Amino acid sequence: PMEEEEVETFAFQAEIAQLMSLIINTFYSNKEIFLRELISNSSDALDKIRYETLTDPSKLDSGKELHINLIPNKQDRTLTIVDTGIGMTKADLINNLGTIAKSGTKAFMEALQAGADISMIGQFGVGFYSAYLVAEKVTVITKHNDDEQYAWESSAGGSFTVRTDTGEPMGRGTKVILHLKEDQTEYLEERRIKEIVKKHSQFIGYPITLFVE
Ligand SMILES: COc1cc(O)c(C(=O)N2Cc3ccccc3C2)cc1C(C)C
Repeated sequence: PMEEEEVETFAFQAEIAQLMSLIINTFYSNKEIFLRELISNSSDALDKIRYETLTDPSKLDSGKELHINLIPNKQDRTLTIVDTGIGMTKADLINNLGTIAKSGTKAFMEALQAGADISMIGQFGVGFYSAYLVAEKVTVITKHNDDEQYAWESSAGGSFTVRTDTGEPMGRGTKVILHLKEDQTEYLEERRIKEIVKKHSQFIGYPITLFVE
């Protein structure tokens, strides 16, 4: 048979759609904090599975290794983050990545117009959107125990898609692929990735491996 795959198209909650616009169509220095934000979500999802793990070891039969991979590809112009954390069910994605309103959205947008540092993004509960400071498209692949694997993808423009993922399986965790803008290729550079990591991510308690082409 010719392949047939299922897709669902969603609208970003109105206010999150505003934030994303602000984020993309405005200039901010200190963009490197996007990598700090990624690594912290990865680290939080890793905490989660490890906590569940204390009580139910079979929770790890989908993966015993707790770590975070970094993978820049200049050919594709992608920076990919990979962790072996808790993962996301379908609901988690939909409710966490765009559909549902965030308490922090209105305040953060205001704080930015008042001249606040883009770096505050995380504090206001919307740090995942820091990805659009450097990326024109973002793909999120995730696998949670007792559920299937999903792909979530957006180029912003107020919309996003979700689909049961047929691609390469990950046992468990989330993978985030950032398709960098052209002015932001500096984040595909090994030297700059190590510099950002060593500066902003030294509190992280899981090994970070950087794969270098
Ligand atoms: C790198 O971006 C991510 C990495 C992730 O592992 C995760 C993730 O799967 N989780 C689950 C979880 C559970 C408790 C607390 C936080 C989180 C985030 C998410 C992202 C971003 C796409 C938000």
